[PDB]
Amino acid sequence: SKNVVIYADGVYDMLHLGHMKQLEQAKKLFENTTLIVGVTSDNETKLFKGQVVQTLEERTETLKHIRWVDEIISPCPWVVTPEFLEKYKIDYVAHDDIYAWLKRAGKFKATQRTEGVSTTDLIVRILKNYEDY
Amino acid sequence: SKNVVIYADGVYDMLHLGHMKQLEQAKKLFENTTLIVGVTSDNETKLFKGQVVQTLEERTETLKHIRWVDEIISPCPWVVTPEFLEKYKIDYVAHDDIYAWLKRAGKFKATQRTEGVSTTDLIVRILKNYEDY
Repeated sequence: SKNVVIYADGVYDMLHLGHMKQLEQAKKLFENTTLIVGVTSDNETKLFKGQVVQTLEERTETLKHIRWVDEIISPCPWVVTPEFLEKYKIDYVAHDDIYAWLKRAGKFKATQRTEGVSTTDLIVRILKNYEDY
Repeated sequence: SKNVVIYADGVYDMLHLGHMKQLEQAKKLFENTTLIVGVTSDNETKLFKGQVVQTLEERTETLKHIRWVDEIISPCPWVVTPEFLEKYKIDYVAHDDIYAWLKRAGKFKATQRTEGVSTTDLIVRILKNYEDY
């Protein structure tokens, strides 16, 4: 089977098991893939989505340790465009409307979120060692 | 060059860039390696070292996403023994005395800790958005 180029993007702040599982899923959409992961810039993430703890360089350096990740675009564009897919020979965008044209072009593949595994969820666990009273 | 079997162990609670860099370093001690990573049990970690947020299954499941990791022993023994090295054909233990016999046997390879990159360090960063007054 031929090699398929998958693109996934996101903030990847405080990388946790939920991100990893999602990346794994994108990487395994087909038998043979190249998973390209895009990491959103600090300025655009804060302006359009919300607060970010780690810088772009930090969020990017952590992602290179993840085994499913074959290439990283950092910073990636805030909006994915058809030109952007042509430039990187992307066959599918893996995400969890704005992606309407992606589905019309047959280039959309869904992946799932895992609740309860987040980095902040672990702090909540730490805090519960401390009875209110 | 021949394949070299490296063993590293630890708690790997709230896996962060510091762990990843250390695993990367163990994995790259030689040109061709198999990196085996041992994950300490909950009971023994809490009794002998200190508190642990994530269960053994959680800490282990996160490590399988790390690209440097070739095999995992979970739970690993709290104390590494010469029999344990013979059983898994381990050529070197990569760690950052108790390891005296390891150095006498030529089976010790040092790896470095990275300060400031820990998961708790990120919470401290979050908290500083909030002026004391």
